[PDB]
Amino acid sequence: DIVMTQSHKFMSTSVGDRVSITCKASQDVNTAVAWYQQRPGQSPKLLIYSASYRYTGVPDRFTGSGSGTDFTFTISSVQAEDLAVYYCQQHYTTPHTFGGGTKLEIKR
Amino acid sequence: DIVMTQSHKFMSTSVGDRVSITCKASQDVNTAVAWYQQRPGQSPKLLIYSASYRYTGVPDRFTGSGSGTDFTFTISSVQAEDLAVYYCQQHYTTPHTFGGGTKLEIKR
Amino acid sequence: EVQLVESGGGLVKPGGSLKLSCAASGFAFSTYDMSWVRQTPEKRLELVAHISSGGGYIYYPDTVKGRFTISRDNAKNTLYLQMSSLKSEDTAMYYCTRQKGLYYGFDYWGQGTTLTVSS
Amino acid sequence: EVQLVESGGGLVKPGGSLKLSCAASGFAFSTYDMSWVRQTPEKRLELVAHISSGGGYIYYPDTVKGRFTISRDNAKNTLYLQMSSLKSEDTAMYYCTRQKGLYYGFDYWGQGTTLTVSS
Amino acid sequence: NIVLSYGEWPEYCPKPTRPDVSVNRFYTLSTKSWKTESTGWYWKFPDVLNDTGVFGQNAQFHYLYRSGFCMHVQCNASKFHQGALLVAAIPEFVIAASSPLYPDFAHTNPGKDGQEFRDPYVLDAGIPLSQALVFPHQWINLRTNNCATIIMPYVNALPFDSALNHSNFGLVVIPISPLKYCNGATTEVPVTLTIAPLNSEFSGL
Amino acid sequence: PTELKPGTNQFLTTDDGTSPPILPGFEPTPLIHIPGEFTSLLDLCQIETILEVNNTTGTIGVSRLLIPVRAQNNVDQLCASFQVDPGRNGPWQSTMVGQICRYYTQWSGSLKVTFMFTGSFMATGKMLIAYTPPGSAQPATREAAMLGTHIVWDFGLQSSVTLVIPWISNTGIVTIWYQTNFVVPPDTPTEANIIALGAAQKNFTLKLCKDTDEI
Amino acid sequence: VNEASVEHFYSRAGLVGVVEVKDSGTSLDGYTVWPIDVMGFVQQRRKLELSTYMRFDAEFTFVSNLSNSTTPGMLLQYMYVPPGAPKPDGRKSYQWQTATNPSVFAKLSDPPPQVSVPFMSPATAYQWFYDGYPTNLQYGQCPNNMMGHFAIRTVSESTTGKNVHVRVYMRIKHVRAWVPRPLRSQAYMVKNYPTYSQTITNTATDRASITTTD
Amino acid sequence: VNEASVEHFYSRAGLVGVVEVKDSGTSLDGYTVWPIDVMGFVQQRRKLELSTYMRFDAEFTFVSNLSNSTTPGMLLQYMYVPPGAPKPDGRKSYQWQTATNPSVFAKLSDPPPQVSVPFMSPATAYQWFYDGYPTNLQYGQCPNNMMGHFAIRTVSESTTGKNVHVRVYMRIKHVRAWVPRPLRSQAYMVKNYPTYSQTITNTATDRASITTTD
Repeated sequence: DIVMTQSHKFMSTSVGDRVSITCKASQDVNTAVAWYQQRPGQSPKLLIYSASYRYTGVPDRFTGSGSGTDFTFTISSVQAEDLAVYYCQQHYTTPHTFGGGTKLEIKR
Repeated sequence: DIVMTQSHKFMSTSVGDRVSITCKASQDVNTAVAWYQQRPGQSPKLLIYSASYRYTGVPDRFTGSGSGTDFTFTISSVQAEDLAVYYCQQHYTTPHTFGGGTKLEIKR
Repeated sequence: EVQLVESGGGLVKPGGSLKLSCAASGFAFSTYDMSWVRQTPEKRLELVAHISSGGGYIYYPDTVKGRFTISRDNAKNTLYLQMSSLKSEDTAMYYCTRQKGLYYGFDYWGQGTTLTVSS
Repeated sequence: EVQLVESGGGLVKPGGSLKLSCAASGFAFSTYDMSWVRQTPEKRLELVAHISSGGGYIYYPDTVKGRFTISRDNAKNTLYLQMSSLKSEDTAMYYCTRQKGLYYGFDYWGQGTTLTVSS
Repeated sequence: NIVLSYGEWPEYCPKPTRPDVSVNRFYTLSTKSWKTESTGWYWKFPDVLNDTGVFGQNAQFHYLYRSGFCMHVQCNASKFHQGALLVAAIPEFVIAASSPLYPDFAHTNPGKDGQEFRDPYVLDAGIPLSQALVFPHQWINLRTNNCATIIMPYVNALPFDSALNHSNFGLVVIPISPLKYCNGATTEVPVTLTIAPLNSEFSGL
Repeated sequence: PTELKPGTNQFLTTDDGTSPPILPGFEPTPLIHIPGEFTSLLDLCQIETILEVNNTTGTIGVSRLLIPVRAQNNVDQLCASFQVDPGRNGPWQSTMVGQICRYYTQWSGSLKVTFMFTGSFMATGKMLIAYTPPGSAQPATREAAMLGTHIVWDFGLQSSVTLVIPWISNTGIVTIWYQTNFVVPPDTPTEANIIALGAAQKNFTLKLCKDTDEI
Repeated sequence: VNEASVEHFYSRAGLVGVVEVKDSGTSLDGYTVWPIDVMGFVQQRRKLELSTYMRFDAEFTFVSNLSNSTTPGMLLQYMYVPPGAPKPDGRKSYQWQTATNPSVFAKLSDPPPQVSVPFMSPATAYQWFYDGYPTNLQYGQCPNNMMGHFAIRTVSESTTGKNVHVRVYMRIKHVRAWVPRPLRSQAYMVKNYPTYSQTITNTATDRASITTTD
Repeated sequence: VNEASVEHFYSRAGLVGVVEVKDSGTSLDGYTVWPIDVMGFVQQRRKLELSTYMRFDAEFTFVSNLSNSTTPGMLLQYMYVPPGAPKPDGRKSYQWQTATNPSVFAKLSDPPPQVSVPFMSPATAYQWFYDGYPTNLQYGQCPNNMMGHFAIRTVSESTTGKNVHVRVYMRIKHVRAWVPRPLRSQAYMVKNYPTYSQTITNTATDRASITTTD
């Protein structure tokens, strides 16, 4: 398989701030990656897939970029609703594989 | 499509100074890019197209450079007439796409 | 709009077999590939099974390979998962998802149902 | 020197249709490709339509595709845009531009005319 | 005097029954009145004979048939009337709809009473009329000849086909030069038609 | 032991080559006789098709096919005229030969133009049909026309008449003059209508296929 | 006199349609299916409706390359789904193999593939005009003209980043035409139906009077 | 009437099996051995059991490429181990050379290799059904049908980082069939034995009553 590892199990920020998360690929995945939003006690939603492109209906403050083995998921402006666990995916080949998860921290 | 994003919605400078703006490409555009001058309440003029080359009649203090996905538009010496919104274009493929715009600030 | 519901999940003892059934409404159900995803208690997510839109292609990961079976019926708008020989690590909550192809990201996710393997 | 003027723009209610007409003087008008560009109230700029110099090729973006129509007459030195089924986002000011090819930058821009879709 | 369509005589195709006998008799359809304002008519048989006579008794109860037609159109008008008609038999005649979406079934199979053209200039098939002479045709010119006769053989890809679906061809009568008559003359010049199916066959009762 | 010439791997759009059968041992459904087979376009040019000589502004339709002729209380007048180029835009666009000569750069050969008279059986008159060679302007008045090629066409006797034009290469004019007044007994419609039919002769030929602008 | 023949008149090869796989960007599917439509372009359509019945064998060629007009070696599978057999669901669907579906494996580096389709119809000839119903959407539809879908895919295993354009050329051999038909004056509205616009267009371009010429 | 012949019925070439070397990732071995199995796919198996005895020469082709469907030049050795000779132990084993093992050296860049195997069996024909024991695992096993293993390897010297997929096509020539056999209704359980599931499946799909039709 091909392992997608995320650097930070936790990150802290506050409202209005800007935070960006990475993802690291076991080998070259080309541009195929996806980022997920799992709110506490909820089915994880799709946000951004295949490097920059974002799924229909995702608000514009959610952005992502990268290529090759090094990826990034950028939040322009943090809000309250933004607290949840994030995951990065590899759809480059079968079987698909998910990252370890990343949880935001809003410190007031 | 292919999105051209500009880093800064605003930049500040003064007369005689030197300012340079970037542009960022969603994928590899080769050298095709163009930079526009939109003065307030006016039809946006063409300045520099296809990386370095500049259109006929554009003054020499306007320069640009780059290649690949990372571009730059350089003003050697700022003057008063230089206040306006700038845009970067992708003519690499159809459909064409414009950047979000960048507005100068002269602080006296 | 769209509804993905599932059933059958619940406590079970080792070795048993259980049929998780997913039902969908609000879209044309023969035009989308489908899949199952289970979330371990550590919240580590992993794939379970995959089927094509019209039943052409069916993919299993190496761990569950041969132990499970997946099938769907375009007439009943259902997605069935037949799974047997449950070991310890087979406990997690199972989501019923939807895709437009192999490599597209999963857009929808069922509310999910738990599964538990214990004495 | 060169003049690009346009007309027809003005307030209109949803569903209507309106013909923006651009007229040019000061250059040979059959030797240049032409295009329309609209500037949203956020000043975000986007393409509208494109036609070749001699009417060979006509390109529409995916959003306006099939909803609009563009045409030109080399005898009248005019560029006509037939546009119908106006939605909310179709309001912006429309510029009449000029090119030497597909991929050349736009050198000239009409003074532009506004368009508004509201009850 | 007579136009053999495409230079052939209809013939049998060497168990299908050959009725002969009473399906070889002439049938006289109702007489259409050609006014000064009137424009066009068309029929599209095998349709017209589906209800009438013993023929319709064959064509409704048989799953397949082969046939050929001899059609005769004549127009009685005194010598003080002018005007001319064009009579043509156009195989595989598929009509269309105008737009500001398909033709209503009354326009596809009119029946024994024919139908009026909506746009005779384009035939309402989209093709121009000026070129419609490429099909077998005859001129009825009210100062010269009052009769037009055509023999159309069986033209179709398959050897046999059913009467209730594929209508082998159609027939048009278009008054290309309108009718004018001085005051007091009879207002309407009648047009009549006669068809006598040749060498018919049927199978699959 | 061979060598490869400079033209090896090009794919030439008009290839006239050979290709592998995709389904060997497959049996097409065999032929049966279908009447009407036409092997060459050059027969279609030889059948006559109604010609639009009218084609004026606001003439609507199905009235464009026929030229009006009436009693004009004037002895010598020009009824109608049209130039003889089949390909060139104009009346001949409604013919057949007019259309399939838009598909070829060059043509040649003689043409045939036939007239009918729709008027009532009682009517009588004389039309002078005159043709002008391609290097000259159309005649002034009939006294200039009757010197050239012409045929006097008489209604009461002859109801259709044919004028063969000698030659065309890749221009010429045919005019229709009133020779005499249009004479009718009482209680008769006073105006007739003449229709024209164009066609190509046997020696008409085509060259150098080209796709057309009609569409 | 030899360029007026129906055989020469339909001769030359032309562009029947342009199809694209696009497995790289927002659409990752990775294959495409292209139902054979000879009518695809209104120019090729107007020359066919000249004749009502015609019987011909076809010959195809696929000219392919990336978005750069750059052609690196990477493998393609051109499959021909004959009329009456099921279509591929997804890029891995088991239909891509079977037996009876004839396929062509060609690298991009090679000169273009070429292949020859026989005459597929049950009836002795095609029909471009079929009156009457097949048994109002139905009116005038030939069920028996379907020639097959030419499904394409790129064997390389998962998610290449390369959108591959491909062009498809056709040429008609051994053609035989039957009863002729006059050419179409009115513009086309939709693909499968003759329906013509309300407003009529004249056939000839008007002039000033019945008299003046040039 | 020529498409019902047994010779045409088995004709077309098809996919017998897909094998992979995978020398790059967690499995570094660097070769593979693929025992020829014509029964590989249950579709090809059901058409063969139609006839009991059949005698045919085979012809093979190997379509190969990387995981990208990208085919750079790198060398492969396709060896054919005839029935009754020892198999290669490891990528360097001395069996890879010998003499009697016919091999095919083909770069990936080249169009696919192709080769023709003769009829290998001692008996005058193959047997797809052999009653009785070869001398209960043994019951109904033909020892004499083995056709050889087609071992493959990549000559390039040590640990390339490239997993190389390869597909193998077969087509049957000169076929001659003997006593016919009825087709199989029940589903298959395992490869080498007819054994069928307990629960029986009907041959025809049921209807409402002995009377109603449609």
